[PDB]
Order: sequence, then structure tokens, then C-alpha cells
Amino acid sequence: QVQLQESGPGLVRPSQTLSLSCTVSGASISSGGYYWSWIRQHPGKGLEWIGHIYYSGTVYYNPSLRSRVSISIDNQLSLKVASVTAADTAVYYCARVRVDSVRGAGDNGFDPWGHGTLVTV
Amino acid sequence: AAALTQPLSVSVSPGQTAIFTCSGDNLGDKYVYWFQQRPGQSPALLIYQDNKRPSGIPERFSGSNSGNTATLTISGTQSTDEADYYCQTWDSTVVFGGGTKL
Amino acid sequence: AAALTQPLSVSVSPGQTAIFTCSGDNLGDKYVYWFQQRPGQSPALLIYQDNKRPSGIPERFSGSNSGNTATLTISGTQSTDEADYYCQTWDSTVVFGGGTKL
Amino acid sequence: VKSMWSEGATFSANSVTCTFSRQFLIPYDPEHHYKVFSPAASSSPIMGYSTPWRYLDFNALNLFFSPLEFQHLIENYGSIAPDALTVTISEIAVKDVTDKTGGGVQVTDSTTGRLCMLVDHEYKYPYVLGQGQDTLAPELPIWVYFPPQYAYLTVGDVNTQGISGDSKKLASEESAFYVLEHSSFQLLGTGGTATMSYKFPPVPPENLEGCSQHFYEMYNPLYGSRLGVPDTLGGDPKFRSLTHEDHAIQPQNFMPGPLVNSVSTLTGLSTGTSQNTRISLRPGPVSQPYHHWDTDKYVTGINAISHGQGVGRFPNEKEQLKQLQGLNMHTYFPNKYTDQIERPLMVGSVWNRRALHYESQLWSKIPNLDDSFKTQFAALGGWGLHQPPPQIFLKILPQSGPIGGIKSMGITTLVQYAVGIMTVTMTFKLGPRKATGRWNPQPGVYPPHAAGHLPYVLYDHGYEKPEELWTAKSRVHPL
Amino acid sequence: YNPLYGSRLGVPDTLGGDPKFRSLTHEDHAIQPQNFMPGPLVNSVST
Amino acid sequence: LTGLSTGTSQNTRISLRPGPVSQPYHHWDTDKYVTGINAISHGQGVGRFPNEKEQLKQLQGLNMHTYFPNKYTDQIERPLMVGSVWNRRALHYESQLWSKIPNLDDSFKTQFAALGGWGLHQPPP
Amino acid sequence: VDHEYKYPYVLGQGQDTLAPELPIWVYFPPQYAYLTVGDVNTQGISGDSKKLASEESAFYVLEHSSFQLLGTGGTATMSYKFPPVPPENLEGCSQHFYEM
Amino acid sequence: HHYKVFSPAASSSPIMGYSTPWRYLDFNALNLFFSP
Amino acid sequence: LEFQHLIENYGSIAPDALTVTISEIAVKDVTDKTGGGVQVTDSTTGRLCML
Amino acid sequence: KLASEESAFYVLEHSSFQLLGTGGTATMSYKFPPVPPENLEGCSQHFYEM
Amino acid sequence: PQPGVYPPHAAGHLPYVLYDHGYEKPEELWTAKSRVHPL
Repeated sequence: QVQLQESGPGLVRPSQTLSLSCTVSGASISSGGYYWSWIRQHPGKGLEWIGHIYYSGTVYYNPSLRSRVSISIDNQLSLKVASVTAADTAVYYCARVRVDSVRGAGDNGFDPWGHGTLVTV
Repeated sequence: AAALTQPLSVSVSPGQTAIFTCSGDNLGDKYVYWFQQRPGQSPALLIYQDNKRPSGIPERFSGSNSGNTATLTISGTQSTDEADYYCQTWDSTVVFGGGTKL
Repeated sequence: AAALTQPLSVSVSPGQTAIFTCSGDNLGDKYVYWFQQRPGQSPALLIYQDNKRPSGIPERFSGSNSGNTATLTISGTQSTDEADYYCQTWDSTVVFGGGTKL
Repeated sequence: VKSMWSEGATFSANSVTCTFSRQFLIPYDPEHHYKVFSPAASSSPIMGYSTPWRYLDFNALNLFFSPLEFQHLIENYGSIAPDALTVTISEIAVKDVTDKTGGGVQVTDSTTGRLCMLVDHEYKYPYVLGQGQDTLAPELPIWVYFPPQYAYLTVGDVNTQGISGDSKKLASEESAFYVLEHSSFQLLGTGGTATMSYKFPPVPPENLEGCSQHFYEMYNPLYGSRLGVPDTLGGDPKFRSLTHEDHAIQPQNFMPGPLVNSVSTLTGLSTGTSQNTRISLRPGPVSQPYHHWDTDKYVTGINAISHGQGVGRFPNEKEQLKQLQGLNMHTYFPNKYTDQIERPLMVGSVWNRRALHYESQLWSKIPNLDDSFKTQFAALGGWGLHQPPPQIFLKILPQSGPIGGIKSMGITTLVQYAVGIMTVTMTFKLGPRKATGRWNPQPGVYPPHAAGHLPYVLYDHGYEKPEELWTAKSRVHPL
Repeated sequence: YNPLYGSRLGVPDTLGGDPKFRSLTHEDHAIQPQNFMPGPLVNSVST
Repeated sequence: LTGLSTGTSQNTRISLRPGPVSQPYHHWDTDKYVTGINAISHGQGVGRFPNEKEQLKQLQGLNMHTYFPNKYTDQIERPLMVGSVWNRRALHYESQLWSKIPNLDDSFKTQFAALGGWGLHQPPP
Repeated sequence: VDHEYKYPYVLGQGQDTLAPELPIWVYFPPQYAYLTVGDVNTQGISGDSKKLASEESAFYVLEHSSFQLLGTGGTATMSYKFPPVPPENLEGCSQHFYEM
Repeated sequence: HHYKVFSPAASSSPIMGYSTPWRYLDFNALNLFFSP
Repeated sequence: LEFQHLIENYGSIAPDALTVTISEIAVKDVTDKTGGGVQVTDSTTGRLCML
Repeated sequence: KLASEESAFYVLEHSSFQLLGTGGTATMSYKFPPVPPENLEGCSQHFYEM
Repeated sequence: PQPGVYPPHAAGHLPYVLYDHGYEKPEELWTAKSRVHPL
């Protein structure tokens, strides 16, 4: 089994760098083809996707939140969303997708999720 | 497609089915994934690749994907399926749906 | 196919029909056999080769096999048809179904 | 006129003509775009283009030869080199789906749809055929080929835009956008046929025969040596002569070949910047083994490729462990001993090759940049040549109705797909087997297995390939 | 190579006598196996 | 002693004794004769070595180090260095004529063997 | 005469049986022998290895051939023709290559 | 006129040979064709 | 690329010939699936008046 | 009975295949060897009473 | 692949080859039916 545990800093309102981390238990992350996503969910609204990253540095982002967030890997799965003048606090999940074969359409979905952390802003 | 359409909420009784709609442009030639999010918990991969179910998901969930829509059919809904169901595709990044509140 | 799908139970009243589903991959190009197991007794061959009935089985049982499913239709269910109905095929060994509890 | 599905090899004392046939399927593209990329690496990123075309990749050797025909190839001949190649696209049945809306799919047949076929005889478009990727052909002639989508990488201009370190290769003046619809296009409707007819350059053979002699032991085991070997060092040499027992200090007139990072058990051996850019040169050069059999077990190397499965499917290079190569082979220098793992080129040298096997490539491509050495034989198996067999690109067409005058009625790409048959023939100039006045029965030619699980045969998708690769050097030369 | 489609061959994961090779996806660009090496760079440095 | 040598850890160690053909093993420096580790004696002992004065001239010789300004690193091995010229070890009155290039493939350069001589595919039978 | 190169070639390795240097002495030609590749075992007490015969090992009996039987007074020839080989340039240099 | 394989039996890759009852001849060197 | 090759190599331009070929024509008809809406078969009797 | 080295897996798709579409025709044209006849006539005499 | 053609032996003692009158023949005879017909 593979489980994903998060790390929540708490709450900072006046525009500081929101830092998170997701240590993966059960299997290492530099062991093959698996994306590592960061997914939001507003309380009372649908899910929202920030971006995912491969272990070799390549990272896809959301086009709406492109110039604010930053995913990184030091076997930690960090997230460094800044410019929090818009009060988005919602919820931060971690999720893993198996990398598809043809690169065109997604062959797999987010089967192992994290437990979820509640950030406040 | 790049913007998935999904209604607000559905109403059901025990002993019947509840079929939802996940509209989208050219969604028949795409993969749609369903996620079961019980309240207070993370979502779980309910139905993947429009027909299949994993081992942790019971054999009462089934879906479809035809034309410009993708449905999720629950056969014999129990008193534990009151959960937000989201449809998710891949229009080259990731596209999440709105969510049918059950 | 090698794994037959069948729901848990169905609910019916006297004076109508109760149609079950025996799902399966490429079940249209296969033979499906239905078995009537009253409680406390062995099963009996209800409907064989998707349409036919033996002499011991009355003429109110009939089935079908089209596409990826095979149905069993009871015409005018009486107060003695409350029995587990199993669908059975041959995917080169034998494949038994789950059973619709009536 | 007769329409035939051709398959089978015909041997001679000269060349063998081996043809195969598969059923291909040009699937669909709901968008005929070009779809650049958006990689956006963060640590030199990549930059590509996704063409809406389908090429086909018949590169490997296990398609032209049946296992019986490969066994007949190994036990009878002593060389192999290709000299001709024709690719015929047989009967085409481009058809259209009508979307039964309650059934879902109903496939009629279309006589007005076509299949755009382009052959790149001028090498105008980038060549992605010979790199060893998981879309080649079915190994058995009963399965259906799905040909891969065409795409390529270019060179752009690396920027740094983001928050922390986000790089992205944007388009430069050197970047290129090859639209394949600026070409000649055999349009190739229903029932049409088309050919390619390539002719291979003169390539050196692959010598499917081992050696019954070590290269460093080619002397008379008696009689000693006419020359001498030092005894004392430090300015007063005092050389002594040799007897017949001096085998570890016998003077050789030819050195062994290079062993640049041959070790045993990430990135392997790798060039690049400081510690993290580090692109991999994974399966070594062609002069090195990455799997053989030492006295107890199988040694497997850092620089190995798996060819499947995991545990791995590696070719047993027993003909490199013989002639002074191998994995843990250090070289020693008496400099004021220095254990080195790298061995240099050493002007007179012989290193025979990494052996070809049943599933190896045939060509890759030597890149258009100049001053190659030696590059007559590529890694991952195969030859590798300037002007390789050209790529056959296969789009279908975007038939784009209906409209109604103003409206965007229907789907406007309606839906179409094309099935067909590709019959690929290739002739291999075989050389005669080398002579031996041997008197011993040579070892038999059978693919390696362990116990119970036999090689290529159906079992209770059924058909299973062996654990080790079926190499091609099993008869002796005699050097 | 084709930027899609991965690679037919494998790359090691564990070392020390028990290899346990794994396959590749299309994102494995830094460990893609090349059939031709680069040329020599005998004392290429900067100032 | 074994000279320069390949092989396993420290004791298998077969010798590649008279170097490649691109190297001298005996010449004359300013005072004496320098005689090398990788030399063969051709008789006698004290030895009978060919005086390779035409390799000491063109930037070869025995104690010839190469230097690199990497952040100098004294190296004794010099690489092939894509544009290069190294003329040969000279033939003499008692040298060989051919040896044999072995039947294993991909030779470089092997047109001239060590111990003197040419060395050729299909030698005199 | 082994024109087909069927048997292993042990001629050009530099061993102490070539010919007399002066034409008055008598040549004693050497005995033919060769090394092969076998299969290394380890049988003994401490560490004794021994290369036994394998399937790749070969036993070239030379009496499976054509044999000019060549009695008393007989003559026999070989007549080899050398391949095109590069010359040996028996001339030095009056100039350093780095000083040109 | 035997063939007389070998019995080296090294102890530390040994050798393995065959001793043919034949005589070859080795005119390899240069000092035989040329007088001084 | 061809316009760049035109500018950097020549010093004048003037047209002198023009042919317009209307290639393979596939006049087809929609059958109005009434529940799907549109189903396009192919028509061999329909034509395309070209003047 | 598992597969041995003498066991064989004849895939019939390694052959020449008249593909033979709609309306097509194909022939075989075998020629029998010289075989002894079947003599469709009994006997009016016992062989031991001749 | 048809089965390979090699004379039968058991272990270590190889077929026709000289050993330390030397030359030894295998334990079983080398029969001639080793490829298949296919009947």
C-alpha cells in the first residue's frame, strides 16, 4: 500500500509564501513513472487542480495559477503558492497519476490520494 | 473538453438508480474518471476509463461515455452513497468537473 | 465471459414481470444457462441455450441473449418463484454467476 | 490478378528474401492540430510538435524471421547484411462510423474517404524511427498493428520565467515547424496500393559465428618466446628470456579494445553539467558487454538495457568475455599499481562487437553532423547508416461535413478510420560459413530456456518469449 | 526520438547484484538510451 | 612485473607487454639510454633494443607527461586527440614481417602489428 | 598447406624457433600445437583450477585433409600473394612536427 | 603419433591445448631474406 | 521559407500562367437521424455544377 | 502433456493466402496417384472349392 | 525452433574429443532422427 501524508503551516493572511510538503510512504517517488499532483477543493464548490510534477524536474501547471504557484521535488513534493491577496485557503490534497503511454489522453486517474490539509487565509 | 459541464444536485430514494450527466464537447473520444468524495474525507477513484472499477470499489458502480456526455449509474443506491461525484478528463493538462451533490 | 456480472436482489409483486441482468463481455456469442434454486433444494435447469425450456419447467419462463447481456424474463410470477436464479456460461471451463435473489 | 498475403523467408547459398505481412489501422484524430508542447521543466527542457500523422516502424529482426527461420539462419551461415527493402501497402478499406445513438457505433464502408500516404525519400522531415520505443509491430502475424503517431523534438531557446526556477524551451530562429502537408501525397483510396522500394547501402556484415580461441592466446603453447621481459627496475634493467610456462607475460602484438565505464551493479554513465543536468548514454558503446556469465552467476552491469520485463531480458555476450573484455576488467599501470577501470583505444586494437540477437534492431540512423567514428554499427543492435529506410507517413483525411449553409452541423470531421495490410520484404546478403577442420560436433542452435517453460510456443497472450535473448554467435570461427 | 511512446528497453533501479529493471515512460528524457555517443573533449574547460 | 596489463583484481593480469605500435620503449636522452617498462629484449642479460630516435623527435618518448589546467594535473597517459600523428615504432633488421589480425571484428588500426611486421587478414599459410 | 585457414594460426607471435640466421646451419622446424577455449572448473583441495573441454573447444585432427604425400626426391610449392599493405617508409625526418 | 591434450592444472584461468604430431615452418623474420 | 528564398535570390516577379484543377469530388447527402440529428451517407447521383 | 522440443505450433498465417474477396474464385486441381481398383464384383465360387 | 543436433552426453565427459586412447565416444549412441516431419 502507498499512503501520502501532508504538512500544513497554519494561517498567514498578509501575503507570505504558502509552503506545503507531501512525504510519500510505501514507495519512493524516484522509482519510475508517476506524476504527483496538488489538488484544491473549495468548501461548497468543486475540485481544482494546481499542477503535477515528474521526478526528473518537468512540471505542468494550471494556466490560471501559472505565475503564482511552484511545485518542486526534493523527495518532499513541495508547493510554494505566493501572492495570497486573493483569499484562497480551500484545502490541499496530494494525488498520484500513472504516466500514460501515448502522451495524448490520460490513461490513468488519481488513485492514491492524500489525507488533505486545511490551510486558512 | 476544456470545460466540463455538470449539474448541481440530484435527488434519489433507496431502491432505484441515480444517473448523472457530465457534458462536454467531443467527450466520446476521451477518458472520463469519476471520484467519490464522502464528506470529511479525500476523494477515491470510483470509475476509471468510463467502464472499469478497481477492487476497493464495489460492483454496483458503472458508467458510460457516448457522444458529448458521460454518465455514472449507481445500481441500488444505499444509505452511504450521499457523496459529491466529480467527473475528470484530460484536455492536455487536467479538467475537473463541477460535481453532482448526492 | 470469464467473469459474469449479476446484481444482488430484485423486488416484484404478483401480476407483473421481473427481468434480471447477467452482464458479461461478448456474451451474445455464447450460451447462457439459468438455474432455479429454491431454498433447501438443489438447483434445476430452468432455461437452457438462451431460449429453450425442458418439459419439467413450465411455459412461463423465457430468456434472451443479446450483445453483452442475457436476461431471464418471468411472465406472471407466482408465490413459488422466490428462488435464487444463477446464470452460467462456458468460458472453456465453466463460469457461474452471482445470483439474483428473488 | 490475384491478391495475396505474402509471408515467409526463402533461403539460398546467396541472400535470403524474408517477407512478412501485418494488418495496420490508422485510427482517428478528432483534432488535426499540431499541438506544440508545454513541458515547463524546473530543476534544458524539451520542445516538440505533435503531427497528426502515422508512420510505421518495422525495425526489429524478429519480424522478418520466424524462430525456425532464425535457427536455420544461425546454424547454416556465417554473416548477414541487408541489401534491399520494399514496403507495399495492400488493400485499403477506409470506412466511417455512423454513431447509432442507442447502439453507439455502426461501421459502414466509405468509397470517398482516402488515406494520405507520404514517403520521405528526400529526408526533409526528422527521423524518429530507430531509437527503440514500444511501438514496432506484433511479433505474431495474427495481431493487428497500430502504427504510432508522428512527433519530433527540435532546438529552441531556453528561458527562465516563473517564480522559483521554471525553465521553458520556447521557439527560436533555428526551431522548425515541419508541416507535412507541403508534399506530394499518394492519396490512395479504397483498394489502392503503394510501394516504397528502398535499396540498402553497402554495409559490413554481422558475422554470426563465435571463436574457438582466445585472441591473447594465439601462440604455440610450447617453445617460449624469442623476446625478453624485465626483471630489475631502476635504471639497471637486466632482461631475462622466457620459457613456455610464461603465459601471463607473453608479449602480444595486438591490444584489446576500449572499456569506457564497464562495471557491475542512477543514469549510468553520463555527460552533462555539474551533477543534475546529466543526460544518459545508457547502453555503452558497441565495444562493451553489459551481461555475461562468470564462474557462479550472471553479472549484469550498470550500463545495461532490459529489452523487456522486472528481472530483465539480457543477451549473453559470451564472445566478449572470451576476448579480454567483460564487466569488472581493470587495467593496470606501473606508474610511480594504478587500478583504472577505463581502458583507452590503444592504436592496435580488436574488440569484436556486442552480438546481435533475435529481437535486435536493424538500422538506426547516423546523424547528419560530421566526422563520425566508427558508427558503422549502432548500439541497441542494428547497423545504423546515413540515408536510412525512409519513413512512410499515413494520415487519413479531414473530410469535414456537413454545414447547411451557415450552421456548424454535425461533427465536421465526421468520423473515419482505415484498415489495411502492409507487406514488407527485405533481402539479406548472407555470407558462407567459415571453414573449420574441426572434427568436433559444433554446439547446437536452440534458444535458451531454464526448465519447463519452453521457448516460442503457445501455452495455456499465451505465446511466451524466453528469459534470455537468443544471441547469434553459437558456432566457432576458429580464429 | 519520438517525444511520446517511451522506450522499449529498460533502466536499472536497484544495484548490488539484484538489478530489478523497470520500463520507461515518455517523460524519461534524461535516461533515454542512445545508440551513438558524443565525441572526445580532451581538456575542455573555461577560464 | 607484468608491465601494463588488463585483467581482474590484482593477480590474473595478462600482459600487453610491448605497448601499442605508437610508442617507443628505448631511445637516447641527454646522458644515457632510457629503456622503459614495456620493452622487449629481442635477445640477450642486458637486452638488444632498437633505438627509436624518430619517436623522441616528434613529441613522443618515455617520460612524456601531459598537463591540464583543470582546477596542473600531471597525467602520463595521452589520449587519441582527433587530429593526431604518431609516426610508428621503427622496423629493424631482425623484425617480423606479418603476424595475423584475429578474426574478431572491428579492428583499429591493426595495419601494423607490434613486435615488428605488418599483420594482416589472411596471412601466409 | 592450409590455404583455407581451417586450423589455428600460431606463426607470428615471436618464439624461439624461426630459422638459422646464417645459411650454413640446419633448420629444425617446430612442432605444431595450439591453445583453445574450454570451461574452467575448480576441483582439487585448496584452489586447483583446470580448463576442461567444452562444446566450444575444438580438436583439429590434421589428417582430415589432402596431403601431398611427397616421397623421396619430390617437390612442392605454395605460391602465396600478399594483400595491398601500406609501406614502412624507411626514412626519418629532418624537422620536428611541432616546429614547422 | 598421439595428440596429447595437456594437464596444466593451475592454482592461484588456466590453459588448454593440443600437441599435434606435425611440423610447421616459420620464416617470419626479415634477417633471412636480406644479407647485411 | 519559399518567400524568403524568393526575396534573397531574385529581383523581379511577374505571373505568366495559372491552372485551377478541382480534384476528387464527394457530393454526399444527410439523412436526418431524428434522434441523432445527422447521418451522412454518400450520394452517387448528386452532382456539382461548375461554371 | 506439456510442450516439448518436438512439439510444434503451426501458425497458418506464415503462408501465401489467396485473399479472395467478394465474387472471387479459386481452384485446387489435384491429381490422384495410381491406385489399385476396388473390384465391385463378388464371386460365384468358393476359393477352397475350385 | 527445431531441437538442436548434438550427440548425447551426461556431465563433464564431452563427446568425441581428446582427453588426458584419449579419445572417448559417448555413453549412448548418436541416433539420426532429431528433426520432425510433421507426419
